[PDB]
Amino acid sequence: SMEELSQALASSFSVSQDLNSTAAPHPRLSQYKSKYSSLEQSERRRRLLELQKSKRLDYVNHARRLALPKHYANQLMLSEWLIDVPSDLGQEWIVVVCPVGKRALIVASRGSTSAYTKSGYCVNRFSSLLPGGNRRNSTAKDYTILDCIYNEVNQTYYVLDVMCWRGHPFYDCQTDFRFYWMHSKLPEEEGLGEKTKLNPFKFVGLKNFPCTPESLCDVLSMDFPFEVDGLLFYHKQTHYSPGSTPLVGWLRPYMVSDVLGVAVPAG
Amino acid sequence: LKEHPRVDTILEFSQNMNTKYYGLQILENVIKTRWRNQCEGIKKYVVGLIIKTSSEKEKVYIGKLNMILVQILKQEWPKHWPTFISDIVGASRTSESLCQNNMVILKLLSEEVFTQVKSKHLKDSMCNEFSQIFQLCQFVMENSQNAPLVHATLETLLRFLNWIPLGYIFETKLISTLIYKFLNVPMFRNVSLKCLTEIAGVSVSQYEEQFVTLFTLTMMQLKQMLPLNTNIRLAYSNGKDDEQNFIQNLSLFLCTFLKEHDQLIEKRLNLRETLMEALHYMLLVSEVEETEIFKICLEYWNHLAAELYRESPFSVPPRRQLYLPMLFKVRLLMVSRMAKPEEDTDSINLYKNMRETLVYLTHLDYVDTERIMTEKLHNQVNGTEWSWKNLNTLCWAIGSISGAMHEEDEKRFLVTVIKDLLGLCEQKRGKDNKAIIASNIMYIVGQYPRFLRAHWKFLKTVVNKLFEFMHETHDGVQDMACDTFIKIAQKCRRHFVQVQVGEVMPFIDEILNNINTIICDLQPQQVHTFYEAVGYMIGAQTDQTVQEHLIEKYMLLPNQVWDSIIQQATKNVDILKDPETVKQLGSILKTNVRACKAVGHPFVIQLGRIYLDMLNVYKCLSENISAAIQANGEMVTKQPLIRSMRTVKRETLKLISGWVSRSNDPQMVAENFVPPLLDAVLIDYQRNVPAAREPEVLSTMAIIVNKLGGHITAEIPQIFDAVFECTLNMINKDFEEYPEHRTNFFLLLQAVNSHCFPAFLAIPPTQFKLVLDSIIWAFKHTMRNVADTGLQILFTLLQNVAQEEAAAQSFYQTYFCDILQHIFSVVTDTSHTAGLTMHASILAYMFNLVEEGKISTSLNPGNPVNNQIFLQEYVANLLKSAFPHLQDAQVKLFVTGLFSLNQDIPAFKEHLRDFLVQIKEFAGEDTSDLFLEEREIALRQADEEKHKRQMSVPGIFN
Repeated sequence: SMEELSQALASSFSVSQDLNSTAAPHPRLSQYKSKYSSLEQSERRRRLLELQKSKRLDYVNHARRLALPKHYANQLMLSEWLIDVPSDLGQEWIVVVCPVGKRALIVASRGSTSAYTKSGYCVNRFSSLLPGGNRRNSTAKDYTILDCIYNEVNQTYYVLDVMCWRGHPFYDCQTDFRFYWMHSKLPEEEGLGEKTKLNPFKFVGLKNFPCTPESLCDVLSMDFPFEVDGLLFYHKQTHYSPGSTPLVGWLRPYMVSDVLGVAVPAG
Repeated sequence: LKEHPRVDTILEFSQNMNTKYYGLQILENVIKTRWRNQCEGIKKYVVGLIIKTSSEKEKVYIGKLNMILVQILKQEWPKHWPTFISDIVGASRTSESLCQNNMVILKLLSEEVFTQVKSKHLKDSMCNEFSQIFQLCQFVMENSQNAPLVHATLETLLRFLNWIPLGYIFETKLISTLIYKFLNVPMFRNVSLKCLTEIAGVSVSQYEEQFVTLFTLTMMQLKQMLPLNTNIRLAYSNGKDDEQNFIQNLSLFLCTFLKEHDQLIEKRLNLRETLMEALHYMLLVSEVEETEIFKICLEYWNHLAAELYRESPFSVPPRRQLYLPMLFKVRLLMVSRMAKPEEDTDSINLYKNMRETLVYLTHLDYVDTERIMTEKLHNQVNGTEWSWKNLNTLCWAIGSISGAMHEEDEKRFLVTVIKDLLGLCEQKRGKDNKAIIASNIMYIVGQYPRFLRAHWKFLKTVVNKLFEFMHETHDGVQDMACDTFIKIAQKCRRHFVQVQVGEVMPFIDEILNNINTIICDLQPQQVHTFYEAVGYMIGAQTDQTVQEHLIEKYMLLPNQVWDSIIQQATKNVDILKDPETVKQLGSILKTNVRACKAVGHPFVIQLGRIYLDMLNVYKCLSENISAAIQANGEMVTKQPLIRSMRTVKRETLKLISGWVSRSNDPQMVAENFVPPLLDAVLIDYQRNVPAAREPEVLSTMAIIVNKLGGHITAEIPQIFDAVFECTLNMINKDFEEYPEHRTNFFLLLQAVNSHCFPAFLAIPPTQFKLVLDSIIWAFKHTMRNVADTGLQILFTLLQNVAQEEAAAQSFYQTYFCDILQHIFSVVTDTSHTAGLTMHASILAYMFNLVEEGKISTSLNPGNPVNNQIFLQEYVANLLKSAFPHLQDAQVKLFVTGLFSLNQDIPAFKEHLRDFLVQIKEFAGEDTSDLFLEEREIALRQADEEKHKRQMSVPGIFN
């Protein structure tokens, strides 16, 4: 009864009923099974990739609006916990090593660069060398929209995705593409990765890596200019769509060994 | 312009036009300012005008004239206008037209007859005067058929009922006349009822049968106008002011009557039906929407509940048995109309009262109350009463009874409450709906720590859910999650902290290990609450070394950024001019302030880690701030980067303050934190311009003084050097400029005075002079707060200076006289009489000194004389100069009375106020100002008897 009460409150008490939410611990570590846990992910992934194929929501206008969800809240594509490991993981997915920090929607718009939490609470309004985030770089629809993990200790917005660049929207492009575009547009800019009065915050993009066993092994042994928070696994083909999706998977580094059944070096 | 030079209006108003409102304003002036043969001519003339006038457009000048007649009466009547009352009857008792206005005038006069023994005496002495007023009324009620007159009469009766002798009310036919001839009738029915309720309020031992009759006859008439099957709730909202006020009056009647006289009706077994009928009404009115109406109903229910609780107080006693037929309906009303809990002074009260009533009722029958609640819950699941408003109210009421049941009953109850709401959440469709529910669940849970402390797995389940919700982006669920988390942490500390429960580690360990995972989606304000919450937990760790380790792990994240900033500063000082770095230091400090607040003394391991760096950053930003101002001036304070640095300084001071006041090792504070602080802040404060001076420098001095006393007396010279003069200038040219800096200055002064007195001798005389000027300014200021503080310091300085004979005499000789001059100057003047009671104690003390021969040498050094004579004269002298009107015979006698009342304070107070009583009656409007002091000390006895009666009631305070 008191056991029945706890179980009920742990496993059946949710405001937004997100499947495998990372607001609760990995299902593989919970003593209670939520009704919001699902050991299944592939079917839902296949189903979503099908849906993406026939794009029936105009995004070009969403990108400018910000310069399908309302104001500045829940605009970021958020991962489920990685549970049901894709049988074609190594061929069809890539891993981004994430920094300890805070997620941020970043909107560079007419002479300024403002950061938002998933909640839409604006955290800062500042200046940036991003196509729309400077008084000198403030123009007719040259707005850009990023998805960043902000690391306060290195005072840098680590770039995780790009949804819009110099007025070009990418919501409807695959991840391989988007990540390719960010790694190509970023270094094209006067010392972003540096500190200037005009650019208070450094914007470094995050490397992604293949997910073959040997590749993951390498990844885990690399050294990063930050403290490693976790591993995001993106399906190469997923478009950018705000919300929880099983097309991206999250694990903390100590989990990779167990859930992916792969080797690991010292750590 | 013109109204400057009596004689004019007597002539002016005779052939005047519309400009007559000036002539009336001129006459009112003369009368209210100076007040035989002259004004005796004025009285006669004034009365003549109205007698003429009122025997319709004229209406506005009538009231204007009536006004002044009352203005004079306030000064003349009755000691030097004894006929007035015998006269005014005569006039009216013959002319109806005249009778109208006299009623209007007597109503106006009673509004200057609005202190308990003072009024008791008036009711005794002026007994004759009232007797006649009542009889005038009687006669008018008895015979007139001039409606507008009869109304005005009734207005006057009401207005006088508390002053007319008892027998006229109860041994007459008043009660019956009022009920039959008047209550009965639409345009008279409101006033009628007010009168009857006024009567019902009378609290005596006799007239028992007359009260009982007053009950049954009024009920009888009421049941005829608003019959007991009316929908009062709807009648009120629709119907006109007329019918609204009648409903208000009805409840006012039943409530007044029953509160004072219920017991009478309870005993009279033939009166149940009618007793029940009164409750019926109270329930019907309790349905009314409006708050002001509910407040009276609620006062009634609280009375009923408290009586029965005091009879009972278990879960059948005789008075309870009477009310069982309708008690559950009161339970129902509280539950279904529970006010928003304290989570303005009126609304807090409103909730407190409703809680109180419900907690009483819950003790009477907990099973009934639980059942009402379970069922109100069912109806949220039903959808039959589903609404955000309704669910919230229910949950507030559930929360409100939180100590009233026994553990075991509580447990059973909460288990169904939580399950059912959990169910309700899974069942409702919105993200909106679910958020409303989830907050309510968390609200309830937070009101019942007793339940949480009893069951670890559940507590832990709840805290984990709260961490889960700290990621919810829906409207306010992150806020309710933090707010709940801090309540639970505060009320369950020990359960987290390095005491394992049915398992392997303390839970605090798991929290400290996943802090960034938990808080990474919160915003600053929420992170701070999270930190504060975790502080309480750590505060509960009794083992010091285990607790050091907790604080370190706890404080690790902000320390990372901190360390990174400091390193950058070390390599390049200019980093501290960087807008973002400065914004970061601000928040790292604010997190420190918040954790320190929660942890208290042991936070030292942290504060000590960062102290010298922090203080160094303080100096650097200080050098920045001032050099910025030294190249652009004052306006730089306006700039955002300056505000930003100033926040660092401020949070630095607040953090230090916060720790010191919570500190528990004055040697440590003294020999280790005090010096570096003092170096970093004092000279800085001095050399800065008035605009660039942090007020918290003052409050931080004040705190470390209050905390260390003797341990820092030695440093006070250094502190006053840098801080004392310049701060005074800043506030001395009053023009209220730095409210924070004065509230602080004086808090520091009062501290040095209380705990560091010896320091005043170690400061040069020129600076002690200043201390006195500054204390003098304080008790000389307008706003009571500042005055009251200044007095307090002075009074303590006096008692304190006495302790050092050598320098006692220097002081007395130098300042003694000058201080009375100034104090009397505050008592004598156009009086801000805020601290009359203080004045009393001060003067009393100072008189004693001379009387008791403690001022060893003479104050007049050229004409040596017993100081008690010198003072007796010097005061009389100073008084006869502030009051040149006063007769030199009264002065001598009063100054004699004072010194013969010195070694006694209460009587010395009454003696002095009485001087001002009789001497402000040669003025006017004063009375209630000097009386204001006594008044408050009756509210705090009403609070103390209330608040301490609540201690016996389980759940009324919890």
